Amino acid sequence: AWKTALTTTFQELRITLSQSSSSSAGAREFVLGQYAELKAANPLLPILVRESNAAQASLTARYDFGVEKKVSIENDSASGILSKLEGLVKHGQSL
Amino acid sequence: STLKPFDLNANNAVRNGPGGRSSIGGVVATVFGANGFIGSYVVNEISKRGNQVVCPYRCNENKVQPLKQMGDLGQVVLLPEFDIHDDEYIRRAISRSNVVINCVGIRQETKNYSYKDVHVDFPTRLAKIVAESGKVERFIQVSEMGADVSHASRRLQTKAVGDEAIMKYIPDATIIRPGNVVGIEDYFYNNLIFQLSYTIVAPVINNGANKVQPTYILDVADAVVKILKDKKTSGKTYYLGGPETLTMRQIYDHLIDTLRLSNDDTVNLRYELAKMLYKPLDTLRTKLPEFPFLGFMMSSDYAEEQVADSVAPAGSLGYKDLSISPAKVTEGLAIEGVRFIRVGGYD
Amino acid sequence: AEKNKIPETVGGAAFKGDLRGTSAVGLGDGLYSHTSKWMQGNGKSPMDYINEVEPIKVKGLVVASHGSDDPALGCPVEYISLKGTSYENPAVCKYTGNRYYSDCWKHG
Amino acid sequence: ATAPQDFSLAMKKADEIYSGKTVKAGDIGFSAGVPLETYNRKVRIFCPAKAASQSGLGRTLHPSSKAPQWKIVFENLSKWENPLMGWTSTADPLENVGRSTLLFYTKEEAAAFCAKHGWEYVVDEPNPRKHIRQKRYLGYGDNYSIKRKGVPDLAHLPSNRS
Amino acid sequence: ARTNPVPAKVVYLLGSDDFKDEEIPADAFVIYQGHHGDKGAARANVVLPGAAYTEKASLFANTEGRVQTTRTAVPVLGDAREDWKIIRALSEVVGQQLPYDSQPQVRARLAEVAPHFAEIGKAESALWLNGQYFKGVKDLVAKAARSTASLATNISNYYMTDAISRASRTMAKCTAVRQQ
Amino acid sequence: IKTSMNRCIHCTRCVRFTHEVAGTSELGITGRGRDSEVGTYIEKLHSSELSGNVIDLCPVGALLSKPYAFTARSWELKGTETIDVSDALGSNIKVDCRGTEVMRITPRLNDAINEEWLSDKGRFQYDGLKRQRLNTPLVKGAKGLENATWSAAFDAIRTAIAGAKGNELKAIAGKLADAE
Amino acid sequence: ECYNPKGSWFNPAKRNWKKVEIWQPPQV
Ligand SMILES: NC(=O)C1=CN([C@@H]2O[C@H](COP(=O)(O)OP(=O)(O)OC[C@H]3O[C@@H](n4cnc5c(N)ncnc54)[C@H](OP(=O)(O)O)[C@@H]3O)[C@@H](O)[C@H]2O)C=CC1
Ligand code: SF4
Ligand SMILES: [Zn+2]
Repeated sequence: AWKTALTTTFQELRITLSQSSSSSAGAREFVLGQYAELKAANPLLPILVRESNAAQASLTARYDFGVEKKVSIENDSASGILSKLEGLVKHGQSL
Repeated sequence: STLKPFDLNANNAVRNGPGGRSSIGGVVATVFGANGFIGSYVVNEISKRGNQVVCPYRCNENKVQPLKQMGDLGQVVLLPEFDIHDDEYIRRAISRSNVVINCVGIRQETKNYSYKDVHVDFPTRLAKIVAESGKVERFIQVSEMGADVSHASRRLQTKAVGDEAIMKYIPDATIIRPGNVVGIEDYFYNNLIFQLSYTIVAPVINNGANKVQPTYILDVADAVVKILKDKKTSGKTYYLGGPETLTMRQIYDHLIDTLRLSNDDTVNLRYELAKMLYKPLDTLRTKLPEFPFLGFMMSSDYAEEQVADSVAPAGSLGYKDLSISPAKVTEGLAIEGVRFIRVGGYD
Repeated sequence: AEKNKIPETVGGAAFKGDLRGTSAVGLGDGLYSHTSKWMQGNGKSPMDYINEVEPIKVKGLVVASHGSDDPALGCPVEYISLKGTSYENPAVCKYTGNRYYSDCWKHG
Repeated sequence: ATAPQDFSLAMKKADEIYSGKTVKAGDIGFSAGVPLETYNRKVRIFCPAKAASQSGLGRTLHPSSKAPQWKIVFENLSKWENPLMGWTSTADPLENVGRSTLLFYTKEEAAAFCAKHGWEYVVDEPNPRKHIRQKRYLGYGDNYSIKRKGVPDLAHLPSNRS
Repeated sequence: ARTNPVPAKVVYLLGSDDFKDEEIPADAFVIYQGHHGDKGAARANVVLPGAAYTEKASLFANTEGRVQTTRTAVPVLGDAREDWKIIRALSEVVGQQLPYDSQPQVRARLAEVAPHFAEIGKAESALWLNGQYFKGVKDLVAKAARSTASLATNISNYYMTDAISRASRTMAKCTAVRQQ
Repeated sequence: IKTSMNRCIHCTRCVRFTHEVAGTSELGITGRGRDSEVGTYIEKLHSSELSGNVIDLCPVGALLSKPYAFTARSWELKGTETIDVSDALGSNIKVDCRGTEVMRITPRLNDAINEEWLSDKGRFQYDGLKRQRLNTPLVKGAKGLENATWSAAFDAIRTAIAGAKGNELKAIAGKLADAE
Repeated sequence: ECYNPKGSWFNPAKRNWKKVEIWQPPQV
């Protein structure tokens, strides 16, 4: 449903996370479980997963004309990550 | 403040450095009349910013001594033998130059050179020689404010005719038209002081009614730099008058005040009398060499130019277009030179 | 042409087809020869002088080169191999530029 | 690494006996009296690496080295050529001061100096040098080991051939 | 861009002298930003001079991804500028001003886009996500066809591979020596 | 490679490098006793792209750099530690400069990436940094590309971008473009 | 007026001691 609509809404999606951290455990679960499904729904959409040891987990969406919205995903379960991405899609609809 | 480039083609390549003496500016200049009062300051401004100035001068090593200090090694080039009638020398002088400034002028006539030669023939000949080259990008000619074709004085009339000839040959030339320039080596305040102090009586043409707009030498020198830093100025005549318009009587009175002269030594030598006293003495001048005793003041041309108002026309370009605020010539640093003479606590 | 040519060595003290060690002096002015960079005239260059001097025959497979005749008034003592040297292809003293050749290696 | 056992002994001892009073960062720079735009320049605190031409370890941070090896260097600025003589001209007052004279034993010393004057600094640690030979040529004996071509096959022996 | 190819009307070359000729529609307005004059500069309506790796303090990522930085060994030549400053000045001119106005701010933007760029000199490990990616691109990998080409290097001549090497006289001599 | 074998102390660093590391196995000590000599017995040219490293490995200047020949002395050069953009290895290098000119490039120690070795392209491509350089902004006219100021070039780029819209604007990055 | 540096105005072929060759744009 809404997973199909990321391409239409987002120009790119960035998932920043820490390689080994307690705060980024939920982000790691999200990326190692739902990234394949999100890519399957949106093949041509660039979903960039970038990681560093001291990196702070976040979910950033770039809309048309360079408008970027960053959502912190720290200490949030994988389901909450999915909800936050849905909220990002709704915000993109508002634009 | 941000340094503005000299708007010359391919300057961006050659220019390098902070803009000081040792920096490289992409301006090679042939300033005719460099050893003069106006020319020396223009040479100083151009050379101060790291540019190279070629200074053609009539053989006189002591007169061109200050120009030696003006620039770093190899920047101020002094060419020894300058003649206004020699084409080949003029071509050699402007060979490497991309800007040419003409400050060559005579206040009075002599036997060797008349007004028509210096103020008309030389500008036309130099204009043709500059036009044939093509490397020269900017041309600046310095003239009086009161110069007009319909002027009684021969000097101010010949100057305007020469300016028109320059405009004909080079359409993109800029005609700088400053007023009576005040400076340490000026011929305005210095001659007025010498008149007040070492002359039996100070003759004033009419009652000093004639209005003038004197300007400080540094302002004109900066105005030259602002002309060269903008290409949009090309083809336009700028009347660089001073901040304040003053009658000649006010300037005489204020000189008497600053010097603290005992009383007023000025007399009323009204017009129609100077036109009879100096009229033969002009013919005397044209047949005799340069003599210090009589000059400039003691001529019919000076009386004719002191019966008119040498003020800027209302619609005209000036210092405001160049974003310069002229300094007052009756107060401040401009007047220090006359101040050193006497201020009433002095001697 | 010289603007796109590879700097090369004639080969008197070097080989015919080697690169020439070059700095960037004169690159803006447009000079690409060693002598042009420092001499602006049309006179005879010191390289022209050294070329005019002819190779000298010596006996043995090594020659001691002091540059000048007196050892302490010239270049440091140098020992140059004369093996595989002939008049057309002489050995060279690096300090002085003198050329030497010997026939001893050919068992003569 | 043992000890210099020379004037450096008294040098270090003068260091440990005495100390400097703490001041707020940048306050000394005003006392210095130099133009304040000097401290707008950025600082790199680094130790030079070894030149590839030479095999000496003196210039490196090595236990052999007993000299200050950490430099404060300023960023490179514009340089041009003299129009008359082609000399290299500059307007940078701090061109050679840091390389020539600002030498420190330890990175914290240079950082303290920079913070005291108010210079912003970035410290770059040298790439670690470990003197570990590879397993193939760990020793001189390894040069002539059976590793080169394997143990000699004895199928060429006349008894084995026949 | 991939879904609906659009003939480019303005092409910006950021040091690209190795572009395929079909990349520019031959009626496009080409802006070349770079430090050597080569195939890119010849086909440019506007050429913007930029500094080289020896003249700028810039970030590069290795094949292992370790972020390393250059220093300004020699000053910039003529009226050339640092490339990011050129792009930001152009952004102000065109009416879309970019937030950064200093090199550390640019580095902070790089840290935001990719956190490892903050860790200069250190290689950051990568989570093994390659299998999930190929599970994601199932239809596309099926879409990809077979080509009559054999796996081989694209480097014809090693000494000349970029604009700097092509300008080098020494590399040309090395290439001539190999080709004789 | 320039040769002065008279200066050669008979270490075996060049032979050991050519055999173990470079692997072309071209150099050896031919002879016995004092007349023992180092080099190819035949007239051969060193073929490895790691050939420059023997010059650094040579302790006594018998092997020297022909491009960097008689041009400068060591004390005259200011060294700045930077990285090589020749390839994606990011070899750590030290660029030695006199004034505004880069005089030579030599490797630095980084066991992580380049142990202490540098490829010939990276070592000797500084020559092409003095040639075919772009110094000033150029804007095309009927007379070709011509000198322009930064403002005029930006104005032309603005007039060009105004026409294009969306994917009509296209960017191609080069081999040597940096992250910023 | 016999000896002057090569960068002098008097020198027949005046020298700008630039150490970099500049790209010349193609004609037309
Ligand atoms: N009050 C002022 O100063 C004002 C001046 N001007 C104009 O600016 C110009 C110069 O101003 P100023 O410098 O005061 O005048 P100067 O006489 O002080 O400078 C004149 C220059 O021209 C040279 N010169 C004069 N005649 C000849 C000639 N026949 N052949 C060669 N060179 C010659 C002089 O050299 P030498 O010394 O060898 O004669 C001198 O260098 C004049 O045209 C003047 O009208 C404009 C506004 C006001
Ligand atoms: S490395 Fe140098 S000194 Fe050693 S054998 Fe080779 S050429 Fe001779
Ligand atoms: Zn000798």
